[PDB]
Amino acid sequence: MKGDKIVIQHLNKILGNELIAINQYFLHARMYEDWGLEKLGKHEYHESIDEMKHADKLIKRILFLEGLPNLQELGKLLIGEHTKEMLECDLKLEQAGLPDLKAAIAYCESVGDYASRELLEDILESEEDHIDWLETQLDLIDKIGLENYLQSQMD
Amino acid sequence: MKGDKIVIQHLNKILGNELIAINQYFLHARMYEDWGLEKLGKHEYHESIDEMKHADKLIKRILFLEGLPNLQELGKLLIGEHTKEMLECDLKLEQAGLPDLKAAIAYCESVGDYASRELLEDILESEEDHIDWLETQLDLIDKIGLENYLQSQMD
Amino acid sequence: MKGDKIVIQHLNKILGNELIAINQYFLHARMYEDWGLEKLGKHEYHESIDEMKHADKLIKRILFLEGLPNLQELGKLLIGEHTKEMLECDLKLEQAGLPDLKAAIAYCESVGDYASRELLEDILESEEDHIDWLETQLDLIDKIGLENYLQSQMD
Amino acid sequence: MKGDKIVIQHLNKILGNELIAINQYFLHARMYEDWGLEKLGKHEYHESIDEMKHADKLIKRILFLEGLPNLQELGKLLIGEHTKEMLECDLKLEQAGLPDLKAAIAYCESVGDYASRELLEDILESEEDHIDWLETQLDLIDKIGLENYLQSQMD
Amino acid sequence: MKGDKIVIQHLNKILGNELIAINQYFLHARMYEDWGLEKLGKHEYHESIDEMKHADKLIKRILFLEGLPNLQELGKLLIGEHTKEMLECDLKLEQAGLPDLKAAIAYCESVGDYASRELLEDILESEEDHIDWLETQLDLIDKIGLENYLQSQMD
Amino acid sequence: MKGDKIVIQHLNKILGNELIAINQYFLHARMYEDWGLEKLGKHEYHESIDEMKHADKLIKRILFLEGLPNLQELGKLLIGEHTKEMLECDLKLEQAGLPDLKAAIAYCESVGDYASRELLEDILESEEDHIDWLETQLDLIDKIGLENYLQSQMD
Amino acid sequence: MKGDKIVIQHLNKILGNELIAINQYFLHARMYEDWGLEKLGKHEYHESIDEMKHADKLIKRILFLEGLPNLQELGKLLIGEHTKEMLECDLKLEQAGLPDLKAAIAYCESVGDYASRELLEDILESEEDHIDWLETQLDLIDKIGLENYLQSQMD
Ligand code: HEM
Ligand code: HEM
Ligand code: HEM
Ligand SMILES: [Fe+2]
Ligand SMILES: [Fe+2]
Ligand SMILES: [Fe+2]
Ligand SMILES: [Fe+2]
Ligand SMILES: [Fe+2]
Ligand SMILES: [Fe+2]
Ligand SMILES: [Fe+2]
Ligand SMILES: [Fe+2]
Ligand SMILES: [Fe+2]
Ligand SMILES: [Fe+2]
Ligand SMILES: [Fe+2]
Ligand SMILES: [Fe+2]
Ligand SMILES: [Fe+2]
Ligand SMILES: [Fe+2]
Ligand SMILES: [Fe+2]
Ligand SMILES: [Mg+2]
Ligand SMILES: [Mg+2]
Ligand SMILES: [Mg+2]
Ligand SMILES: [Mg+2]
Ligand SMILES: [Mg+2]
Ligand SMILES: [Mg+2]
Ligand SMILES: [Mg+2]
Ligand SMILES: [Mg+2]
Ligand SMILES: [Mg+2]
Repeated sequence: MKGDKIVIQHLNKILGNELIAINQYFLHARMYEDWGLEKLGKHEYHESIDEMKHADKLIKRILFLEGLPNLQELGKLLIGEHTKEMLECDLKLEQAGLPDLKAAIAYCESVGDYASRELLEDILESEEDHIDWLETQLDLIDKIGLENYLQSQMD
Repeated sequence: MKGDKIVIQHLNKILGNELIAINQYFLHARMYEDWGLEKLGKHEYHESIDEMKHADKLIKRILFLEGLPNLQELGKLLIGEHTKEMLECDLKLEQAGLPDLKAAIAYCESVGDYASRELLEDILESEEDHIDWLETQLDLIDKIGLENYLQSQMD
Repeated sequence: MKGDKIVIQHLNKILGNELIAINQYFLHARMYEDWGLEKLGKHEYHESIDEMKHADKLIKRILFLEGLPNLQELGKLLIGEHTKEMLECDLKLEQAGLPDLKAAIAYCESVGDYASRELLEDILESEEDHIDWLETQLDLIDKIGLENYLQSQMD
Repeated sequence: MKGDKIVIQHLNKILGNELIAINQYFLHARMYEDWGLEKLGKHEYHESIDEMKHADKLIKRILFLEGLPNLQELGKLLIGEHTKEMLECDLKLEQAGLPDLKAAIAYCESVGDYASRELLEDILESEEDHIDWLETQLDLIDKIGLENYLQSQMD
Repeated sequence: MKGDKIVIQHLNKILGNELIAINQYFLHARMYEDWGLEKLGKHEYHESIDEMKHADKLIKRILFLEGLPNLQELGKLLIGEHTKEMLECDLKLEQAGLPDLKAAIAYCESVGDYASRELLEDILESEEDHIDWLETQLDLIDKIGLENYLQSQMD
Repeated sequence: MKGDKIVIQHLNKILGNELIAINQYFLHARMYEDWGLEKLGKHEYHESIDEMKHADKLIKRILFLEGLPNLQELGKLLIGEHTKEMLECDLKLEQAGLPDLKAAIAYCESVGDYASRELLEDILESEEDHIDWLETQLDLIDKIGLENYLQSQMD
Repeated sequence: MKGDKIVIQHLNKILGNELIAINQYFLHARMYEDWGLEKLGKHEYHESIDEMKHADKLIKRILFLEGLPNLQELGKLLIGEHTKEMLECDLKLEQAGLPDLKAAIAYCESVGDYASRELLEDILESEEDHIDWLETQLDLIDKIGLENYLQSQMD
């Protein structure tokens, strides 16, 4: 079904952000795992798989609207070197993506592409959950201390 | 069956206390939950459903005694900002209420409303348990330390 | 994540509404239960837990948006003395509440707080169903008569 | 297998009636359920489904006989405003059809379409059961009074 | 609950379209099955049912909104003579109604009937799925040839 | 019980028809089976066991009516050499028999042998089904092509 | 454990190749599925999930050898517009990656990094299966024909 050209661009924009979140979280995930931070690793891993599913939904939607998904452009990944940093990189990421999503949702409303809007709304709801977990981890670190926090993430 | 007017005034009195407890603990529960303090949040949550059961019992008792339950008044809520403060507020709350319960059990005895006395006695035994747990946490905080005590409340 | 101050203000207001419903429906529930009107008390009981869930969702959303939930203020409960009056009071409360829900959804739209909009929409759809049942009963009372209606509610 | 032009003409006619029954009963079913008359609702709902299986039987027989089903035209639709009237309108229709079926069975006999006859015969027996139930409901209203009948159709 | 006259007017309009879908899909389904194309028949049969659930949702909304469902008027019916055309007539219908759903959701939003909106919203997502399947069948006919496509729809 | 002499002559008549069908379909079945046309062979096989059941019914009916079943005469067998021919032969066979069945049902009616009429009516309804399937295959052959139609009959 | 700088450069290179395939196979996969070619889509999907696992194995190896996995560089994706081209694009990828794996294995052998060589041999064996499958589908297309091949890929 022929979709809106500008709507397809927003979708590709959102898709671009997702592909980045995918590699960054996967790498981070395997890093925690490599440090012996199993709990932290398993959670970062799922965050990765979620982003993969977001990418999947977007791709399918774009194909349905008769557009061309763009998996060719990979933006700058924000890799960290230590836990507190990695958390803050994922946070910067998730945040930087909110303006694009709300701008995409707002555009779909304006052109009557309500299904795409519901799609982006779901993903959005999911992005706010990640942002929440992340903030919580950072607060937890300041509350119980890096040593205790990292001990809690082993196994 | 028409009950003693003063006994019902007492019941409504204690009822207002519980209603406060309900709100205070539910907010504290969602706050812990929100800070990622799983354990604390779960306990405070139950303490809350507990107070609801207490309120429920009094309501029924009042209704039976042919009085009018007062779910209209809600006293000051002692909301803490950080864990130790929140625990102290709940303890202070559970203690300011005991005198009233005892003054009520004492009264039922004086006018022979033995059944209402058994109701309060039960609510009472629970209250000394809510207080027991609370006092325990406060002492743990001083024995293992806040950071350690918080850490252990995470999962 | 810091949310819109006006959105949180809206949310907090709706929270007060729910808290009112909880108490009103709970009293009505125990009253029906107290008159031997099992069916009615059972339903009213559920309508009450429903409102408790609503309140819980708003609280959590408010906390996430980093605001202070208000379990403190409690509005005027509309208590009835007889079945028909009790149904009216509840319908009245559920209706004098919609304008606020809609004014809030509309607001979230204006500031792009789409996730809060979804929260409100859900409880909104639930509210129209509470209103449906209520109206359904009121009309029923006039179709089969009060005596028959009450009889039906006993068992 | 080419069948008699006139036999198919009857089949087509019978079919229009079913399509009418379908919509009419479907509307009464939702109306009943909208008023809170579960018992009446479910029955009208199933009767609606019954009429759907009837139409389905005809469409197939017609297609097989190499004719063109006319799902296009829909005749008058006796919609009622109250139970009593809705029950009567459903009985008028359920009767205004009998002749057609009876008339169609006689026709099939005269031209040797025995298979079409037995098929109609079946819808015919079923229709006499839609009528028995309807006439019974109306009589019941007399024997126990409207408000009583309704009270029975609630749950 | 009294709803907006214009919103109920849209709902009523949307409802007519579904009733058409129901009949057109049901006829095609029997035709397919009559020719021996089981797969095609089974799918049209399901799409026929889907449309019935759509119409049922509207009817309830309309009744709840205190309007009068119009099961009476039935729009024209795009009947096809062969698969290729039958598939096209069904795609046209699904597209000649998509705008209405879009036009209705926009209306509900402008007058605050958020509940009706989410209801149309769903039928809408579903209809984009009916359309995706139809477009796919047509494209498949191209890529593999009518004879192969039909051969694959047999068993 | 002594039956009508003409009714029995009819029964024996139709009986001879079935016996032919039995042989024709069994040979056609083993021929398909032999050509590796699994599906066709299986269907033709059942159509054959069917005709056996028909013959069985008539035999019993004749025996009851106190007549002598004639399994002695066997008419011309229409054996095809290739698929389409075989289908046409079976169709031609199933059609030359219908007039006789109808002429027999008609006769039973005239002499009041209603039970024998029900027997024929059933055999009749099956016959229009054997014809339905056969006509379907012939049309499929012309829609997807012989090679394609044969291919699909292999497994 | 510190690994050989060049072994790591090789590992990073293979990783880059895997990362390309992931996206190419995932886009091709959703494309087949968007066209209704379920068989093909499901296969490409799995081959894509395979590359993901491959990349995962390398990421881990690299982290263990204390190097920095590079998920930032993304080579040129070869995306086709129709099945045959898409199959040829993936085959080209696999082939263009074979030299690099063999080069890497050979280097690990020259510096005593046997565990890294073992890992690579495994991925190598997996890559020859993808190739065998791709070459086979292309041959299958020549033996039976695009129309038939595509039909076979439908379900
Ligand atoms: C007049 C005050 C209230 C009364 C009498 C009341 C009573 C109850 C009762 C008896 C239950 C059943 C619990 C069980 O035994 O499993 C319940 C459940 C619950 N209450 Fe309350 N409640 C009150 C206020 C509140 C408030 C203000 C909140 C939130 C701030 C709340 C939130 C809940 C929740 C979430 C549940 C669990 C519901 C579920 O089972 O899914 N309640 N309440
Ligand atoms: C236009 C108004 C119609 C409405 C509102 C309606 C509604 C429904 C609903 C809600 C169901 C049950 C769906 C499920 O749970 O699976 C149903 C089933 C069905 N409908 Fe309709 N329908 C309509 C018209 C028709 C017509 C005109 C036909 C035939 C031409 C038809 C034939 C059927 C059949 C065969 C079933 C399945 C029955 C069974 O499984 O026992 N419907 N319909
Ligand atoms: C174009 C980007 C990618 C897309 C669209 C994608 C999509 C997916 C999807 C749909 C799944 C299934 C999710 C589930 O049901 O659990 C999956 C699984 C997985 N992905 Fe990705 N993925 C991508 C990139 C990656 C990358 C870059 C890696 C690793 C560096 C990766 C590693 C994995 C793993 C390990 C699994 C699960 C494997 C298993 O099933 O055992 N993915 N991916
Ligand atoms: Fe995401
Ligand atoms: Fe995210
Ligand atoms: Fe510790
Ligand atoms: Fe208590
Ligand atoms: Fe307590
Ligand atoms: Fe509510
Ligand atoms: Fe409510
Ligand atoms: Fe009927
Ligand atoms: Fe009927
Ligand atoms: Fe629809
Ligand atoms: Fe549709
Ligand atoms: Fe036979
Ligand atoms: Fe036969
Ligand atoms: Fe690979
Ligand atoms: Fe590969
Ligand atoms: Mg939504
Ligand atoms: Mg926070
Ligand atoms: Mg009493
Ligand atoms: Mg035919
Ligand atoms: Mg008969
Ligand atoms: Mg109503
Ligand atoms: Mg398409
Ligand atoms: Mg004998
Ligand atoms: Mg290490």
